[PDB]
Formats: sequence, C-alpha cells, structure tokens
Amino acid sequence: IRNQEQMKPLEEKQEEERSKVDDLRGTPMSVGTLEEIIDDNHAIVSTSVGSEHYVSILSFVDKDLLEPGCSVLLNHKVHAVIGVLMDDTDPLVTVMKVEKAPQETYADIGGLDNQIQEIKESVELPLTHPEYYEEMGIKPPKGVILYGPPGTGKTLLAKAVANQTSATFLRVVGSELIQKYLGDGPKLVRELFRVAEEHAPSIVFIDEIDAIGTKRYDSNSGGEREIQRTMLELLNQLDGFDSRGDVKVIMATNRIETLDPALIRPGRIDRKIEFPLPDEKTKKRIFQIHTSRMTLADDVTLDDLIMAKDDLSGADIKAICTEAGLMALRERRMKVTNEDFKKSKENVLYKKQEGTPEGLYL
Amino acid sequence: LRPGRIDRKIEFPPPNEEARLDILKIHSRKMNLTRGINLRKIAELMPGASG
Amino acid sequence: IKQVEDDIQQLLKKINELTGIKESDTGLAPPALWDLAADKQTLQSEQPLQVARCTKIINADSEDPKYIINVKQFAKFVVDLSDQVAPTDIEEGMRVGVDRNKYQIHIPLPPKIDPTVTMMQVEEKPDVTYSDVGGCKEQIEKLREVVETPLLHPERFVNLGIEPPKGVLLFGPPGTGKTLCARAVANRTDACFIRVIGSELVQKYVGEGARMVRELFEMARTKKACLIFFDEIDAIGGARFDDGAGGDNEVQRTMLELINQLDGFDPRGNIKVLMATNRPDTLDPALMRPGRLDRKIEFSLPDLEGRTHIFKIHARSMSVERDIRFELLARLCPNSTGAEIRSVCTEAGMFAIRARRKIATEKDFLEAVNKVIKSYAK
Repeated sequence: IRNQEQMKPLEEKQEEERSKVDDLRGTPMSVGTLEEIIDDNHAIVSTSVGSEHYVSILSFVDKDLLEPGCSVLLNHKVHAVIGVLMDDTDPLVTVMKVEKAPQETYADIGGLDNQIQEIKESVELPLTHPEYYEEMGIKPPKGVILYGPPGTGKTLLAKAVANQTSATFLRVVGSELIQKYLGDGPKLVRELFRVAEEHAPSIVFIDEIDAIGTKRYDSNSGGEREIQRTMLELLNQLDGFDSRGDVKVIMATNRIETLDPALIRPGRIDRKIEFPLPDEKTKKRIFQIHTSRMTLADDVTLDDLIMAKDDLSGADIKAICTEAGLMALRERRMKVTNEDFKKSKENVLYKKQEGTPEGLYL
Repeated sequence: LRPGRIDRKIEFPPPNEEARLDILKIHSRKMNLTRGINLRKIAELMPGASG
Repeated sequence: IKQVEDDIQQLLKKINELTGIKESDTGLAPPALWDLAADKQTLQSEQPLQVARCTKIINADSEDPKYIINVKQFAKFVVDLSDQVAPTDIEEGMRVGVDRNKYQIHIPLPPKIDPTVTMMQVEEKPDVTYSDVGGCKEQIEKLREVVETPLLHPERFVNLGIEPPKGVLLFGPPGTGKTLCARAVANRTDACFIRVIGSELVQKYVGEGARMVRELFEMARTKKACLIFFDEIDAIGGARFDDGAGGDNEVQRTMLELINQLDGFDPRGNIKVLMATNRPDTLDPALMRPGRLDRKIEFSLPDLEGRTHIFKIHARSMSVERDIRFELLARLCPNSTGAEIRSVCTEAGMFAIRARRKIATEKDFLEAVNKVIKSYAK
C-alpha cells in the first residue's frame, strides 16, 4: 500500500520527463568538443558548426563526467548538451595485450625452485596476506629483475605468475617504445603509465631494451638523444609514485650488468633474480615432463641422452623432442627410437658451437 | 638465433643444370616459336646464372 | 523504492532549466554550457584568452554596437574603426578580448599574463612531512629560508630593502629525498606546486617549443605566488654550446627562450623555481649565472647520527624489541645515502615474516648487509 501511494502521482511524471528529453534528443545530434572547463559556470567550446548557445546542463549528465578536451553532443542550431559521447577509441599506445588468468602453470618446470620462491614472496604474498604487511609496516618490493639468456624460464615464469596472481597482466614490448621521432617516444611512455593507472592493480611485464643500457656521464647527449630522454621519464614515473600493489613491475633483461644503478634505485627494486646455468640433475627433471607428453618407448635410455648433454637449457631440450617428433611423423609411426634422439641432439650441437675450449684448469 | 624462437630454418639450393632446363620450358609455353628445336642443348650453353 | 525518487529529481530540474534555455536562446549565447567546480557566489567577469572566440558580441559603442575581433582562418574580420570598444570583456565568446597578432583592436583584457589553454600538471597539497631527514637536514633548513619565509613575512624584507632569489637548484640522486624535499616544502608552504616535465615540452615541430615556455610564464605571473618544479631539466637544460649540428638547435632555442623571460623585464614576483639536475656540471654558465640562479642546495653523505633518525622514523611502523641498538651496526655498515638506509630496514621485515615471528630480532639485520653490498655493484 505505501508503494501504491507513491505510484499514483509518479506514473505520469515519469512519462512527462521522457517526453521532455525526446524534445532535446531530436535529430540530428552533432558531435563536437569541450575545449576547456571554466569553473565559474562557463566553458570554452570549439564548434565546427557555427552558432553556440550557453546552456544549463541536463540532470542525467553532469560536469563531473565532463573532462577537458571531451567529446560531447551538441544540437545543430540550439547547440546544447544532450549527453556526453560514449564512443571511445582503441588504446593507441605501444604493443599491448591484456590478459586475465593465462592457461600455464609453474609445475611444469622443475629443479629451478629457489628463484620461484623469490617472486612468490614479493608479488603473490601481499595479495594473499594483508595483515602480514601491516605488522612489518612496509611494502614488498615494487619491482624485480629477471636476468638470463633470453627466456628459457624467465618467459615461462611470467606466464605462469599472471594466473596465480589473479589480476590483469599487461605485457609491453620495450623496444617498441623507441621511435626516431621527437614527440612519439615520450608520448608513448606517458600513455603507458596512463593505461596502468586505470587497470590497477596490474602487472607490467617490461621486455628488455637497448635503451636502458646507456646513461653515459652526460644526462643527455648530442647522439641519440631520445633513448635517454625516454630513459629519464621511466625514472620520473617510478621515483614520483610508489605502488605496493597498484602496479607490480617485472623487469627483464638478458644481462643486468648492461643496466644502470639509477634504473634500479634501491627501495623500489630490492630483488635481483638470477637463473643458474644448466646443472646436470635438472636436465633430467625438465626432460621427464617433456617426454611424458610424447610417445615413449622401452628402448629409450633417458639418462644417456642427458649425460651426452652439457650446458643446454630447457628450450633446447623442449626443442630436441619436437624435432625428433617430426622425423617420426614422416615415418608415420608413433613409436620413438634411440636413433631419432641422436640426430636431433647432433643438429642442435652442430649449430651452437664453433669455439675452442677454456677448460682443464686441473 | 636463440633456439625455440626458431623452428626450421631451410636451405634454398643455388641453381643447377638440371633445374635450368625445365624453367625454360615453362616460359616457352607463353609464346610461339618453331617445333623442331633442341632446347636441351640451349640450357647447356648456359653457364651458371639465375632463374 | 529508490527509483521513484530519482525520477522526481530529473523532472524538477528539467522544468526550471527549460524556461531558462528558452530565454537564453533569444539574442543568442556564448560557448555552450556551465560547468561549476568553484562556488556560484564568486563569479568572474574576466576570463582567460590569447585569441578571441566570437559568437555574437553584443555591445555599446557609438561607431558600431556589435563589434567583433577575430583572427580565425575563415572570419578573421575586425572592427571597422580601430580600437573602438568591442568584446564586452568576455561576453559572447568567453575569451573574446584581443588577438595576439593585432589589427588595432580594442583590449579590455590582455593576450598575455593569462592561464589560457594548457597542458599542465598542477598538484594540490601533499601529505608528506619528514621522511629521510637526518642527512637531508641541511637541505630542509635552507629551503624554508628561501621559499617559505618571504611568503610568511614579506613586510620585514621590504623595510631592510632586501629582495630574495627567484630559483634554487637541487642535485644528487632522485628518490633519495632530493625529490621528497620539494613536495615536503610544497605541502608546508601552501602555494600551488606546478609540475612541468621539461622532456614533455619538447615537440615534433619548431616554434611550438618556445610557445610553451611563454605560456607557462603568463600563467605564472597571473597567480603571483607559485612554485614551478622542473623535472630533470637537462633535456632542454644545458650541455650545449656547440650551436647546432642538427636539431641540437631546436632544444637550444627553448633553453635560450627561458633565459629571455628570466633575465627580461618581468621581475620575480612571488614566483619560485625549483630546478632538478643530476650532476649540476652538465648545465651551462647562463643557467648558473646570478640574476636568476644564486643558491644551489646540496645533498650529502649522511653522518652516523643521521642514519639513526631515519631508522627511528621507520621503527614506529616496524614491530621491534628494543634491547639492541641499530647505531652500532650502522657504523660497521657501508656509508651510503638515505635511500639504502631505509631499504635495508625494509628488507629486514621480510625475514621475520618467513620466520613466523612478529617482532624484529638482532638476526634479521646481519642478513641485509650482504644483499645490499651486492646490489649497487649489480
């Protein structure tokens, strides 16, 4: 009954309002742009029509949804605001894909275990535990650096981590920020930061660059100016605003001794993560998972191929199997033999080396 | 060059005497000329040279 | 339940506005809407400009009564008798006044010393106050005297007949509290902190760069009492004397343009400039020279006692057991600036968290030094 009472005057009032908007809404409706916001009940507008008319805003749309430089709808002869335009373009920034929860996990690699705890404690752990950060009173590191011969576990570990962590992953290719155009490169780094802030919490994966390698002793040079001009703005963004979790940074570089200590800045980055070289046991572990996928046979001697191997990371190993698997496929058999493994192990050995040895230190 | 950012990298052979004979044949099917010519001789006349 | 109420809210506002638009529609009207983000009991009647947008321009003058001032590509039309009252201040255009170009057209409001259009970061008051003081201690003492004191007690300086500097310079590594210090005074001093990134000002096409420098200064003048924070000016700060060799000229033009405004006819006003360099050496003698740059405020290797104050700041958040003393360790530890001193502490809390303890320990501290000593050397 209380409802009925509100309802009796309301229904008509409800219709009347809809009639009133329709009068404004009436075709056509021209897009135009709000130049700037003059807070003493004014604003600057640029019209590509002709007439402009200073109006009071409707109550559906407010000025709190108006931003400077925004697109809005104007009528073509009473030039008034029906609504703000709701059609926005593509992020124009440098190469990015955003992905929520990727397929892969970190249970597939093995024997690498220690490194895996390091990223764990930094990134994953505060999300899991508020109050452990409160006791200590501090943030886990803003960002980490993963360093090794290009992604054989660096790349693997990142993919895995995004699923775990359950926030948006954005992967940016850093070389692509470099442009030989005066405006372009700086605009991009500032758009990259802009994009982060909206999507927060978010993970930033920075793929290695050439441009983080050079600082010299000048702060800018008559050489390629842009690479350092850009390098600086990376720093300004970082040392201007610290995140505990709003942005998490994964940085990647082939060698970290290329980097600059300016770039690190202690108290943002405290963690430097190093992939050990191939260690003999590890090779067998990594392998056992790769063979499982594939056909296997009772004439395979798993150790013998691993033993024959020395200083080869998981990628070549993943590769050997794939190569061999192709040979088999040509034979139109799904049975694997020793022979297959031998030719593939030889091809990859042939290609990496032509050097001479520095051993025999005994 | 870092492996697994690679799959197959395939050689393309530098041309040869057998090869040259049959490209010449393909080309000839575009234009009209005499019948009773020995083309076999003609490829041989050629040293090495591109397709 | 909520819905009934929301519908009633649209409708009541609509009826009053429809009457007002019908009325405003007659005789036409300025740029096209009202946005409020101040108060309605303070309303300006001077509005910013550098070009004159006109839409009607109704006025009172004898030589004609609806005079116009444009410069626009199509309709650059102007007064029919020079310098006769036209805009009605900022009536029917909201920035109608005068054109920078000139056609001997009336000026009720200037094309310079205005905020106009911008791309700016203005950053309302911070929250930080003391967070690395101890060796940042000297830098604080001087910065207050230069920036704060003239604004607090100007009347005193006049009696003496002394005028305070216009700019101070910051150097050493950023994010060590060199950076913090500028925000920490900005919050205390209560004057707008305006952040311009010099590197951004750099543009793809010439003359634009100068234009920007100029715009900044016009806004700066209007507001009197403001701080211009220049982030790592060296991009368009000095290095350079070589006089071009291929677009080392374009960046040099900006550097020279700034000098003109500083050394020029303007005067200081209540405007303060904070400059940020890596090593000050880079910068050119013109940038260094008195009659713009006078005080250079420095950073330093922090004394032992100092380190302790920083640690003291940190120890309020961090659960501790005080029966051990960090200063003894600190003498043994590498001498390093403020940022490493906070970082070792921060590292210390983690070890606890793994240990499954809630209070600090003597044990944690030993560990931190080995990593940190490694981290500078990469």
